[PDB]
Amino acid sequence: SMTTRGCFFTREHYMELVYRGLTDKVGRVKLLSPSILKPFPLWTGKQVVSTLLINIIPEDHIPLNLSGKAKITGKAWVKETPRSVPGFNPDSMCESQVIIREGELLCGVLDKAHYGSSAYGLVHCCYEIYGGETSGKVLTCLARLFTAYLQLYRGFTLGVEDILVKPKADVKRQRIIEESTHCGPQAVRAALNLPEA
Amino acid sequence: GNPPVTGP
Amino acid sequence: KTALEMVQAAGTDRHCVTFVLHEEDHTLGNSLRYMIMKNPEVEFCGYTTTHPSESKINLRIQTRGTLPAVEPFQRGLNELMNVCQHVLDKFEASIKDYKDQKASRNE
Amino acid sequence: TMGFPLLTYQDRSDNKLYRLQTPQSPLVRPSMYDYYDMDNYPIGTNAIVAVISYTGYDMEDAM
Amino acid sequence: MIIPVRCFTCGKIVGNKWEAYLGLLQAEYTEGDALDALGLKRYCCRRMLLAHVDLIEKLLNYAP
Amino acid sequence: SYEKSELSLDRLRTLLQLKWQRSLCEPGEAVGLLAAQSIGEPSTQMTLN
Amino acid sequence: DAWDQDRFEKNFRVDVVHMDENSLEFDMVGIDAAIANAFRRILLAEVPTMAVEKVLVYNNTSIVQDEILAHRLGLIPIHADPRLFEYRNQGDEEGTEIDTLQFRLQVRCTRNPHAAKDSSDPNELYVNHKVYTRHMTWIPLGNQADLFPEGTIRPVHDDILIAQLRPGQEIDLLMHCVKGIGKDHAKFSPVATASYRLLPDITLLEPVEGEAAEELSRCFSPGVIEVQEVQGKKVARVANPRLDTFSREIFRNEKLKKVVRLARVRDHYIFSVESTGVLPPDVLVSEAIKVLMGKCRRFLDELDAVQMD
Amino acid sequence: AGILFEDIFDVKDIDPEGKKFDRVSRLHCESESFKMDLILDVNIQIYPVDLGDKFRLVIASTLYEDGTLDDGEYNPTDDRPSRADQFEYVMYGKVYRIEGDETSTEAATRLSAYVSYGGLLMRLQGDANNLHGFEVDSRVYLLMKKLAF
Amino acid sequence: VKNGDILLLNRQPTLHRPSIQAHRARILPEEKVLRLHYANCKAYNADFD
Amino acid sequence: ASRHGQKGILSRLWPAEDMPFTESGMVPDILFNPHGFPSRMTIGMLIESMAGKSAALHGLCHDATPFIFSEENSALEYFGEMLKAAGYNFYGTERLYSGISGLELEADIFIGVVYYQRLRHMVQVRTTGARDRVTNQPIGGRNVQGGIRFGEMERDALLAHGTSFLLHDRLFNCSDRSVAHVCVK
Amino acid sequence: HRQFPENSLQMMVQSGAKGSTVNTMQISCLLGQIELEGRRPPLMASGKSLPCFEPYEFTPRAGGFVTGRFLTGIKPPEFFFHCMAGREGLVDTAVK
Ligand SMILES: [Zn+2]
Repeated sequence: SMTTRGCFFTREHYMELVYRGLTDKVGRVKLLSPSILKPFPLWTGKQVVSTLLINIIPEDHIPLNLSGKAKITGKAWVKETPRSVPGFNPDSMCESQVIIREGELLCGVLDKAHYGSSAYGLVHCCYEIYGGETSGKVLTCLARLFTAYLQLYRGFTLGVEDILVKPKADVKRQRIIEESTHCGPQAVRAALNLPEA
Repeated sequence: GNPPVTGP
Repeated sequence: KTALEMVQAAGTDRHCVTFVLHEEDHTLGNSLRYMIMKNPEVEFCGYTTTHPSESKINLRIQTRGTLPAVEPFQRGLNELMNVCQHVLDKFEASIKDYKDQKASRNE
Repeated sequence: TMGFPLLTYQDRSDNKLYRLQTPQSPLVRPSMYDYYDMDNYPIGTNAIVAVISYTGYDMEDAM
Repeated sequence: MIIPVRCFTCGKIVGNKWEAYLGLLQAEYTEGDALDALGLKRYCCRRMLLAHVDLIEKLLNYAP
Repeated sequence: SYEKSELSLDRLRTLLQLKWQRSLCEPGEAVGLLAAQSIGEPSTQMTLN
Repeated sequence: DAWDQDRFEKNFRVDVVHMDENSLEFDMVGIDAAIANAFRRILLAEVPTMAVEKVLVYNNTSIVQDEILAHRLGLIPIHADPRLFEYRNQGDEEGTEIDTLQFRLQVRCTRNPHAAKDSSDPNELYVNHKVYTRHMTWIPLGNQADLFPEGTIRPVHDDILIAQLRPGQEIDLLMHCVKGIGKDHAKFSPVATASYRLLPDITLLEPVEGEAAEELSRCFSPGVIEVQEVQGKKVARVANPRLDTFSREIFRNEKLKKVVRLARVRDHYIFSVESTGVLPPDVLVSEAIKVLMGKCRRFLDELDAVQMD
Repeated sequence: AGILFEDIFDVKDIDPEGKKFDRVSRLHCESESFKMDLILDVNIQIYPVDLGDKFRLVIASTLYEDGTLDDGEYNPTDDRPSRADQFEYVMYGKVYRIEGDETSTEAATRLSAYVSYGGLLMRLQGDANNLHGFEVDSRVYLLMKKLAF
Repeated sequence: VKNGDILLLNRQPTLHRPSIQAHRARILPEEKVLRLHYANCKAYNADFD
Repeated sequence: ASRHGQKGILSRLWPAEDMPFTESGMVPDILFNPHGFPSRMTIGMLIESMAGKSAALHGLCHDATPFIFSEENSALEYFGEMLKAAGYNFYGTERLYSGISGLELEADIFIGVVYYQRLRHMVQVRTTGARDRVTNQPIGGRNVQGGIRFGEMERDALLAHGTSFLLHDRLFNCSDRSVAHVCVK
Repeated sequence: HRQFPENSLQMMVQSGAKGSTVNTMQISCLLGQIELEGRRPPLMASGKSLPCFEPYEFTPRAGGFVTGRFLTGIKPPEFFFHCMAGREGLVDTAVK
């Protein structure tokens, strides 16, 4: 939800979330610039994770690059029917690819594929580059960030509005259940090799 | 959601 | 018996200091975080509770342009006294306008 | 379920009798809960449950 | 057993609303108006009095 | 490729050969139990159905 | 921009809506959530009151248990002014005149001798069979009879059913009211619930007439949207959008979800403080504003103690 | 001047790939003076753009048109005459990918530079004669203003 | 024990090498239960029940 | 537990001012996770939530007998209208605010009245304890003042770590270490 | 009704939190065929697969094809079939 493209934080929300992700960081918190500078200083959900990474990677060590692929595909963000523009591969600009550059997220959504138990992700690359304690701090700080985004700004729930079926596609279901009562004899004659007579 | 008696 | 610990960052760096306020929660820690962030001399001000089993908060204040970070924190507190005092003075003098309209309406 | 077992605690001498102070009858119940009149011995309390992932301690079969 | 003094969710004193609740129900009010006309507005308080089985009249039968 | 390319083929090979050498199992590893648990902890997970 | 104190003292205003006894509703234009939430969370947990802490029983012969009776007496609001009394320094079992209050719930149940023919009604058979809180006798100690008149120190509601008795059964205990804040235990809170809500706005982006205005008239709460006749047609206009429950019902109808812009008005909170009766509600909001100032003054005293300079 | 790009575009299509994010919209633009093209993600909640509209577009590497030092730090307490005050919509993001249509030929006819403004992506493909300033990991600004005639 | 000391943690049955790890202590007031993070109870094969 | 077979251990008693109060002034009473639902598929808990809310708002008592609602008259479209008449939302959601910050949560939370139950399942520190007279290591033995067994598989796993001295500690230095006298001849 | 990402259940499914696209297809579409020990649920000794049904009835509902979701409930034949399939896995876990 946070590292999706649509999030936009103002300055005080960003500086609360970054310090919720941290706790007794010994040094100055090395903040970022706004992603949108005018009309309003709007940060992004990706820059909060990026600020957190640049602050938890140690002081002398330069941040890491990464690329790859996430768990949500490209067929999951589609809502309309896609039109094929002539000279554009949609995976060039897609949210499938987590394209962290210099420790900063520049594309992609973080999933189980990058900070879960799933291999070859962000917290595994931070294990096979920086070591153990930094890769423990990445899990700890990304836990504290991702909870204190749900306490404070956007709480997460499970209604009944999110399991329902639209009434136009619910008629297209009661007409296939009605066809499914006539499936009987035609599957037995093909099971016993009997003719139609 | 009664209206206020001390008006603006 | 103490109630406030100042923890310097690197000993010499008095621009970043994490005020550890004892016997607190998000009541004063979030009202102060609103007031210190209303200072243009503050680059970053965030707080966190330590653990809910404890009752103290951290409060990072870090400044730009070479101010020690207790001066946005004294201004952080006095400019909340001056806000609660004004809320109190406009509340106690708006209750009285309500009581003296309940009295002199049909009585 | 720790519920309200019985009415006569003074002349029954079991080893353990788990009693719940102030149980409540359920608001949403089937007709068999009243065909047998289970309100003589109710087992739980109603609760205003909100389904939210608000705290951080609220995960993997905890509340 | 006996009506709780305070409502569980938000602590409105609801312990003084039980005998006057039975009195409204014997006077042919409905339970949607015997919880309205006692001043119970939020459904966390109306939960506390509607769903309450007063289990101490049955329990006092076993009296010395 | 219009990126940096700060390293050449020889430094790339030296990086990979160094990480092959540094990923040798260090002496004292007790690999016998690690081979006796790798075929013993999913021995509990082999459900018959 | 920064904190212009004269932008605050120009745009802030409190508008009291209703205040009878044990209730209050007021607005607050121009305060932000980090101060209004501090007021709300100081009402619920910081404004101190008085409540029962120790219970010294002799002969609880009743059906209500010895533990459950003490817990049930703890939740009874005492009508003592909290500001008169002090905290108990830890470890004193018998507090002084200033620390503690006392009571005594001494009820014995007996059968009714006369007018007990062919009846099974409990009011006609038994005397003292429902132990109410009007059976509590205030027992002043030291010189507390002089500080408070006859009838000030008292339980608030005097109808709360404590126990229920049958003949032969007795309750002879003795209480000790103490002082505490509403977060040490919930029995010390002064408020039923204290909350707020932003004032909603509803903006008809399209003029709706006819039966679509009646279809709009029933999606919101009763009293928000009014349907008026203007020369044969029935056009809808909003009227007091404070009444709205903000239930998002208009975003279920399809043709009419794109004509109103149901949102909230920023920094226009509508409080409501309902006291339990220990203090009047406009004195509880005053002594909740005055606690946040004390929390500021204690840390300013600590900063004066750290740096002498 | 620190200008790396300047052209006046024209929106011709909005969200053809179907991925409709909330508060972010794709803008398949084309140039008019040149023959370049553009994919842009703007914030609709803050600065709305509909199709058919025409807008000025400037991609700088610094806001300080005099005394070019591009320090790369935001201070809201600094009021200095900069380049942002002329335009309405100002972003700030890295260039992360430069991949053209080359066939063993350096700086071919088509060159595509990919900018990622903290998550909001941007393709700027055209003649490689214009895109000389863009290198990988180059903190560029996006400056934009809509003009109606 | 203080807020930096090591306790060695053990949930039986232990079938593999990360089933006994050494966690740094932290002293939390007025509790009864041990408390773990969520990353570790995939190693210990715990269920918080 | 509720009545739909979804146990939850009590993890943390969260103070009331921190609870997300609703738009009606109510704090919740028990916070339940959305992450017990997609693997366990208790739709009956959601309909019980909507139905307990719509019954406490009306004084009614609602029939939840199995097989009384068909697909043409749904269980979510019945109590949905019962909540639509009561003023609240047709899908059981109410606009919770926050209590740790002060402002409104952006996704409206499913809240309702669910009948919880309390199970009978109720809820060991050793130093210089009493040893037994044979094999003087700490006693154990299904009672009080008993030590904690290390174990065969812990021997196994801790040799697999490579830490020979923590095994030396927990297996020789902390239980029955003795001095013995031998003639070297 | 409400789709990914605005759908919460699709966000727990597709971002790998819990569940899968089989549990949500059982919630909002059919339960599908009941496979009991690899096959359809057993006929009786009289050819009635369950006492609601005619002996050797051709309809797919007679042999366990549930075609009713959990969002709108399952009729008592399909509830019995689904409890057979539940007790199968529970017994096979409890024994082995
Ligand atoms: Zn209540």
